[PDB]
Formats: sequence, structure tokens, C-alpha cells
Amino acid sequence: MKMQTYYYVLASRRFLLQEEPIEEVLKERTRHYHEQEKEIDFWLVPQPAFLEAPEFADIKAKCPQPAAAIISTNSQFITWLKLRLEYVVTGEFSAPSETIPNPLASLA
Ligand SMILES: [K+]
Repeated sequence: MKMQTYYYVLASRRFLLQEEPIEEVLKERTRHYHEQEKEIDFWLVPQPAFLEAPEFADIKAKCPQPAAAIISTNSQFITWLKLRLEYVVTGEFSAPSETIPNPLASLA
């Protein structure tokens, strides 16, 4: 039942996986975490389930669909991604909750 804060950067799937690909960024960070033997705390989530929560209805309406998000418990990384990607929005939410039972779930 204990909840934690998740930070995210949100954009259209087309932008993240086509226009401004983030594969190399995530590959690099994952590599660094490995040599540092650090637990992964960031995830690429296509059509994120948190976006379906009732409270995210306006944010979803505003975001071109299909959407994709990079979620992390590290706020600084997410803010940097905003500076790095630009054509995106960022925010945070607490989970797991009744409306967001699976914070990292992808709905295809
Ligand atoms: K939309």
C-alpha cells in the first residue's frame, strides 16, 4: 500500500520512436547503470496506463495519440529529458493507487 512518486516525460509515440528517437539515450544510461551495478529506475512505456486514470483525462486529451512516456523515480533525469526532447510535457503521480494500480504498465 505504500506509494512512491513517479516522474514522467510524455509525448506522442511518433515523436519518441520516430522523430526524436531515445533508444541510444536509454541504451547509454542502461549501460552506465550496469557498470555501476545500479538498479534500473527508469522505463520506456508505450501508451502508458497512468494516462488512462480519470485524473489524467485532460492531459491525455491534450497529448497526440498514440502516446509514449519515459517514467522514472529520478526527477532530475526526467527534467533533463524535457530539456533534451523539448516537444513534450512532464509531471508526476503517486502510485500504486486505485486509479493507477500499475504505474509502469503499458496498454500496448
Ligand atoms: K489527444
